Amino acid sequence: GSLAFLPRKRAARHRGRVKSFPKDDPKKPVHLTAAMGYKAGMTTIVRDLDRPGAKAHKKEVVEAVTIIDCPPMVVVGLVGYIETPRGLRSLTTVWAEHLSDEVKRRFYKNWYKSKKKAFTKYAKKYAENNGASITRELERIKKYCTVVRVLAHTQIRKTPLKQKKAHLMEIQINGGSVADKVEFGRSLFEKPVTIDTIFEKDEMIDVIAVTKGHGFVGVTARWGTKQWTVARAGQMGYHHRTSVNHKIYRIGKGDDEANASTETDLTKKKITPMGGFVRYGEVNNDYVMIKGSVPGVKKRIMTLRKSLFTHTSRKALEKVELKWIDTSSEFGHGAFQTAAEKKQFMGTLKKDLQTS
Amino acid sequence: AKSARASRIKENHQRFKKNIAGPVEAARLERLSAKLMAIAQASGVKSGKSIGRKDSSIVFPM
RNA sequence: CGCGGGGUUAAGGUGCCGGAGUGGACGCUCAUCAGACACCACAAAAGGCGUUAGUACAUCUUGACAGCAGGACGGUGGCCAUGGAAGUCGGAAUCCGCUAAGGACUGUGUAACAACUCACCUGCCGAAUGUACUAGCCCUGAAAAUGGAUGGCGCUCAAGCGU
RNA sequence: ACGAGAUUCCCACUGUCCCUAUCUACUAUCUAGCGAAACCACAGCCAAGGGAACGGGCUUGGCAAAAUCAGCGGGGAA
RNA sequence: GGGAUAACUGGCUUGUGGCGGCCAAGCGUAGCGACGUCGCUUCGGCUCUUCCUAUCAUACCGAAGCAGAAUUCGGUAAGCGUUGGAUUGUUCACCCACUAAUAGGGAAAGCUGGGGACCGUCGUGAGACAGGUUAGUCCCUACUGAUGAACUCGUCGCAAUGGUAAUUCAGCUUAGUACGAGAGGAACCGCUGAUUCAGAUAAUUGGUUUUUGCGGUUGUCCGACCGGGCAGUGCCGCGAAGCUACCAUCUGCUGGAUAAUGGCUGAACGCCUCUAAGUCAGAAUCCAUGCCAGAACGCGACGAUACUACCCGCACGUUGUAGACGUAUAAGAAUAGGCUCCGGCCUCGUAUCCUAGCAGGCGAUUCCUCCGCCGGCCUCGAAGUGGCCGUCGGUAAUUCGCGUAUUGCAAUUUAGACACGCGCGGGAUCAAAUCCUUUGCAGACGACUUAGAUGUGCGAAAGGGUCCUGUAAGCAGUAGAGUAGCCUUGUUGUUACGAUCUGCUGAGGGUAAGCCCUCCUUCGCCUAGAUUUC
Repeated sequence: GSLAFLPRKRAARHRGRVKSFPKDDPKKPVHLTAAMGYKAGMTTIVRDLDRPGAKAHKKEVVEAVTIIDCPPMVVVGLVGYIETPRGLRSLTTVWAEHLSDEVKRRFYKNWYKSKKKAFTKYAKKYAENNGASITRELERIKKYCTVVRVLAHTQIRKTPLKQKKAHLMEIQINGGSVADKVEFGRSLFEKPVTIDTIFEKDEMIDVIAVTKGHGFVGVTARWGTKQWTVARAGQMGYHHRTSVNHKIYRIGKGDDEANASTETDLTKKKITPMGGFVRYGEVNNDYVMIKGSVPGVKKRIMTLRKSLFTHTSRKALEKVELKWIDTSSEFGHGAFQTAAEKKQFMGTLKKDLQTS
Repeated sequence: AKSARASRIKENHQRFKKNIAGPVEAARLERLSAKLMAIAQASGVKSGKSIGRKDSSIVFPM
């Protein structure tokens, strides 16, 4: 096996941390870096390839893509860091007024029995002429910090998940003066940020998630067998992984009602498979169609971040043209893309006449 | 073959990052920042402009 | 060599572990894992355009060593041999003239010449040089395989070496 | 000709293998009750040094943080 | 038969033979004598992890009639790899290929095939003996994973340290170009794949089936039908879901400094020199980033903190302190130079500041000097403070008056700072976690992701969808092979049974247990009870 992933222990957290944001210079415009989504499943697409020099040039190729449900994130805070001889240090963070119930659920282990008063005194700071305190923290970030990050949380009431406790993370603000990005973060308070604004089509991203667990496994399946360097039994899976160079093929809007339609096939259909995504449900929000496979089980929190370096391949900066998107059922050997297509093929049934 | 950390490959990648990948990613960043710009734009002591004090050690306790 | 108190020493030490000197004098040495007492082996009449002291011989205002500007000529393409061979693919002799000096030629070069260069000589410059050995210290003088050892940190006009 | 005799060759089959994957039952696991034995100077981290190619206790370094659960087989003359 | 002896090697080993003569600096005062030259010639296989370099390949360099291509010799380099068969005829055991290549060793090790020694007797030109005796010694730690008390619980982070990852080949273009008499025949830039390795993933394809889901069928049984039991899952077909497969799919990233070597300026050494001072480039090398873990005695930011006592003021402690007693003092930079007030100054911090008073009294005389607390305005973020102004309080720079005794001739001159605790009197707040039930993104057990307080809630049914199987039970049609009665001949006589076929019927059955949805689709449950906490 590989000694670069040697401490094969369970991840300390279920969310997964970025661990590196792309290097910042003030010349680029102000932008965000990362976002969160929920893994929905996989589907098959047909792509009109435009790869000069390849055997499949000017031909149709069938590829596997993964769907990540991406409801808009709400910006509810701002954090500032300073450079020290001991690394980066958090100087102060400025929260927004009027936090939602979901983001407060993250702060509690027993939300149902609690007297929900998180940030109750902090809200009075805004509205009781202690706005000097809020501005003093904002000015402190401007004149002392070198990196400013945004606290954004998901909206899982839109996600078909039984979990009600949202997910917080810090997203770095890159490309600008420290003063410019602080005004950027304050203006984003209490506001939803959509995925098509953070990323876009035919760009290559990195995804961070915790892998599927397998429990106690022996040497045959853990280390791949035909001291610290000797294969042993232990935990396999549930490991933090950072996969890079995954191309976004499509960003769906959710309100389009024709998300899975292309310029080639004129079928008004959404991305959700016939009968729903197996073990997940229906994607009713913005979604990111990522090529290939991505670490994590279905309905697992998914961390999307930008590439740390400018790309060196023609796989990037190449246009992606879609011909057809599969929507047939994943619960079996499906053969119908729409409910209408099934009824047209089989005619009318005994129950159809009895009801009518 | 030439390794991934070869000096020559780094030089070729550096030219590619500057002459092909650079302009494309710069145009992409302009469009993305414009969309986020649209969403976002949609006494010193008594005002906080004079940044004052809020609310193990490094020196020996004298 | 009984149980205790005080004083002084031996071997060994006084940069910190560690009690006592970052003590004094004059020198030597820079090592791409120096050396800090093993001095036996590797190891020799050994390799060093490292550095210091010394011995012997030799050249020098009659101008020494280095350099720069010039000469480097004639018999004569000496004899044999070679398709060709003139100082310079080879064999053997290797003399004389003009000389300040210049090999029947030390290398480059031509098919053969030509041409360049060296030896050697002169002018300019100006005071000290050359060769070979000896003795110190320094580099190399052969090393495998878990990560480790002047006891450790570390030490360079030393905290190394000699008195 | 005969032989649960041996060998070679030919056809056929096979998770023997390329190269593994899946499934079932009893264990392994946790609980209630019951409940031993082997063995035991005292202990238990590594490296270099400890003339008798001998170290586990000495030297001098690396170090070094309570209490636990499961897996293993590395160590304990001629 | 007796004597000495347990046995060997440990800065061991490696690439260049011995003998004789000639030459030979020296030592020496004949003898030793190197380099050269001449003369004569038990064994095999199996392995995993790591290390070494004495490098087979891949990277980079120096040289060679090295035109190109292919090479050969050498240097730095261990980063990265180093195969599949035969062993079935003969031998010094070694052929077949594939590949970029099919390098050598150490840790010296276990499995697997090949291939005993003493007396006794009878004899010794020599052996024989079923004659006797006999040795054959489940725990701790290491590693891999999982929890964890103390710091109130939780949320978001930093990154010391430890590990570290990519590899080789091919094809297109350059190009039938450079080069070459011909035959032949490259490379940089650019583009696309594949091998090995590594990390993931289940759309699709294949595999697997206790979904015992549906169907078929054997034997036996429930009296027959229907519906079923048993055959430790009877056998057969399909079979979702889950798990998996270079049998499937996706992804594998960039800066600095160097080695060999090639250079620039330039002494040594009046030429010269890549080196001495200075300095440029340069390998798959080294160090980091990207990547993995997070110090359970490293740190930061934030939220809410019920009591206790959270904050503030002062009152003390028979409270703890690797150790107050003036715990006083900010330029930066050079050392073959620097500072300045621009006059000058610099070995020298043996300097500057502060420094008197019942442990520091009281009252004056006299003074605007110094110290302190509070506010207002600002400034200090590398582990966060100081300045300015104002109020009030204290204040020998000069000089006096009153007081000190008795602690008895010394006995730490109990006196500082931080932290902790006990008390008042002023302000402020009315919290969480765990057990429990639940979830399966998780799982040996703990742990983890969840949900439980009125809700887009939880649970049980039901309806719909999506998948699996393959057309249910029953009824009916002379469609129907065949088996039998009625009367008398039937050229079309009738009546019953009748396997099978057809229609109702892509029907019936199953469907989350780790599939999807719910407009009032129906029914029910709810603000608990127990422990602990600054």
